[PDB]
Amino acid sequence: GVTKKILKEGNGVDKPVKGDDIVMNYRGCLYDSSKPSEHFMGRKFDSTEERGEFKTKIGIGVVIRGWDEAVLQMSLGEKSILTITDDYAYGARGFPGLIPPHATLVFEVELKGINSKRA
Amino acid sequence: LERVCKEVQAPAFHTPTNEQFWSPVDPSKPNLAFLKQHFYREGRLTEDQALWIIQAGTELLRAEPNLLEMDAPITVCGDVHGQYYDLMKLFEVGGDPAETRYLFLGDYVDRGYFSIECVLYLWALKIWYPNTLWLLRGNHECRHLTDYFTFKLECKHKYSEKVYDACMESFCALPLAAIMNKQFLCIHGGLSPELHTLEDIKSIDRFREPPTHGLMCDILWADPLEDFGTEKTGEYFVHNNVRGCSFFFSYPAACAFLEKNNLLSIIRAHEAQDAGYRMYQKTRTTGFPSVMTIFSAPNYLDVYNNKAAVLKYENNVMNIRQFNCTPHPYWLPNFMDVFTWSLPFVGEKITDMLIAILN
Amino acid sequence: MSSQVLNDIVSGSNFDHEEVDRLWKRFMKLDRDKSGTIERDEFLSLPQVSSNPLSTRMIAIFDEDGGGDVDFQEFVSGLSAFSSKGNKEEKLRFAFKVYDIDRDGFISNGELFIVLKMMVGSNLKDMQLQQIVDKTIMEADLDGDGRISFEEFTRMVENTDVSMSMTLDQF
Ligand SMILES: C=CC[C@@H]1/C=C(\C)C[C@H](C)C[C@H](OC)[C@H]2O[C@@](O)(C(=O)C(=O)N3CCCC[C@H]3C(=O)O[C@H](/C(C)=C/[C@@H]3CC[C@@H](O)[C@H](OC)C3)[C@H](C)[C@@H](O)CC1=O)[C@H](C)C[C@@H]2OC
Ligand SMILES: [Ca+2]
Ligand SMILES: [Ca+2]
Ligand SMILES: [Ca+2]
Ligand SMILES: [Ca+2]
Ligand SMILES: [Fe+3]
Ligand SMILES: [Zn+2]
Repeated sequence: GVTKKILKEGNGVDKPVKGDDIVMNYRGCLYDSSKPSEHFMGRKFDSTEERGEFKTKIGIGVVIRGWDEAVLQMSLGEKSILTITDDYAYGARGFPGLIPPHATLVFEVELKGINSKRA
Repeated sequence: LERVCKEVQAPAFHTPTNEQFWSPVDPSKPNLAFLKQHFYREGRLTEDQALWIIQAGTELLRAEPNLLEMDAPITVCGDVHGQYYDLMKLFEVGGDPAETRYLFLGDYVDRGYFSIECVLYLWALKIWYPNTLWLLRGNHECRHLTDYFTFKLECKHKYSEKVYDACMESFCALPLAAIMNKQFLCIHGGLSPELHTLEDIKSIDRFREPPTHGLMCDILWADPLEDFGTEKTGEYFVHNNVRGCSFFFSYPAACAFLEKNNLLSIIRAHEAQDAGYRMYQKTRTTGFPSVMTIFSAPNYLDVYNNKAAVLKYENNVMNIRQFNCTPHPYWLPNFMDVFTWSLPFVGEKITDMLIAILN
Repeated sequence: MSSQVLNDIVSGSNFDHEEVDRLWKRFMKLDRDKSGTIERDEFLSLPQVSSNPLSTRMIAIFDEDGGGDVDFQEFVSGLSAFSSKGNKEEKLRFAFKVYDIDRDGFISNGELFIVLKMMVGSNLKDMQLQQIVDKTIMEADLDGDGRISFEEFTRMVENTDVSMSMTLDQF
């Protein structure tokens, strides 16, 4: 369902667990097979650059499954690529106006915070 | 409440009446001051108002030659990419177009979510100042890129596909290059293995979508080599693997062109610069920079925190005027409304509580 | 304290008699002090409720008459829109009511800001949230009164499967 390619390791000690608040920068793109070397990242559909850092409780199912599983395997400060197939993202339904049916998503993510801790 | 954040300025919720839209000074032209503040307040025109501006601009543009020729003084501007709030700052620092000559090198649209405001306001300025403000075509002024990026969606959201189509026809009428003050070739992109003399630009049939190959492509797409000026290989042109089309061109290619055509420099845009501009290796013959890149979109994509710049050429001085980004209103991705955005989560939250209650 | 006719609760809802019997058992589990009504604290004592950003909206919607507690009729009516036997309109009406805090049949600018802020917290700055609320109203408000009617709401969300969001598989 989800793969996580590490771009910069985090501190290798502080890792989110179920119920933690996490703080994340991200860029989310539609999968594009013609673009290895851009990590198969095609058109951007969202990012924190244009809005502000992203905050959520993790591991309790309120974000898509690929995030909820992969983030528990990051350490504070880590920057990675998450490749998420549609059944670990928005599935058949997609997200109207933004994510097509059966879309594979590619996120570049950076774990900036876990509860009170900051990278 | 009636409103929670009273300090946040609300947008202009209604389209202008025709009485508001048309200038009281010259009733054959739009009211510029009105349009400028209306778009600043995120206001829309009626479809008929928008089509009128686009079509009136098209009639002016299609009468112009492929290769414009105009003298200094003039303010030269690079990419804008829909960043209307920075376009306002650009005019503040570059001079009021009521009394200032302008040349834009293209890439008015895409990425920024105020592309149609940039086009409608620049076109309204062209209608008011047809003999002192000029607009070139960039690689984004075409169907393929506006469909791939954001401008087609923006037009369909704010206006209609008819407005989008009218913009596409207008973009086909945009001139491709200029000679400025009999000294500078001004183009969006770069040189071409098929650009030998200025007659080659004049021969182009510009009234069409840019081809994937050829001189018309290269004028809009080409870049200087990354090691421009310090090359090892003698090649004038090499395939541009960064763009996936067109070419990189070398310092010897630029010098050869300039010498053959009695010009001093190539002024172009198309590549983002941290400083808002870049000056390349000076020629031996004159000592002017052989190429200048000008880039007028600060904090490009809300990402790069770069400065923008314009070039203000007057009394034989190239004045470089940088500016920083200006805040702009927020839009959800793809112009989504807040009900479409929130309802999936609303459904999850509600049913999570019902489940807890029932099970 | 009160009486009610079970057959009328049945016929007035999407539920059959067996379902309403089960719902009565769920209502009694919630009615901890056996008063015959669900008080605010009886909802909020459920962790899955008190931790949910829409808890005060769901309680308010259940409390149809706004009297401060939820009787069995109100409990059944509030759940009835989520039945798989329910129709498209009543699920849209329930979704509309999430936003319409003062129950007057229109979503105002401030109501929409407040309810969205419950869910988004500091993911948007107040100015950002206000801007996209303002533009949604600008786009949805077809008659120009500054607020969003049920008809104007349903037009905006035509391409969202609100019915799928607003259904529970098992009762
Ligand atoms: C009142 C507002 C709603 C509220 C919105 C916010 C707090 C603002 C927050 C920055 C989201 C963005 O707002 C600009 C925007 O981010 C996306 O572009 C995106 O990058 C994305 O994919 N993300 C966000 C980062 C974590 C992973 C994933 C996500 O899991 O997001 C979650 C998501 C949509 C889950 C659905 C919920 C419905 C289930 O049915 C579905 O089940 C499959 C999964 C988000 C975080 C929800 O927890 C919270 C909300 O929805 C979505 C493509 C659409 C989403 O807007 C909704
Ligand atoms: Ca009770
Ligand atoms: Ca009540
Ligand atoms: Ca209301
Ligand atoms: Ca209205
Ligand atoms: Fe550009
Ligand atoms: Zn370009």
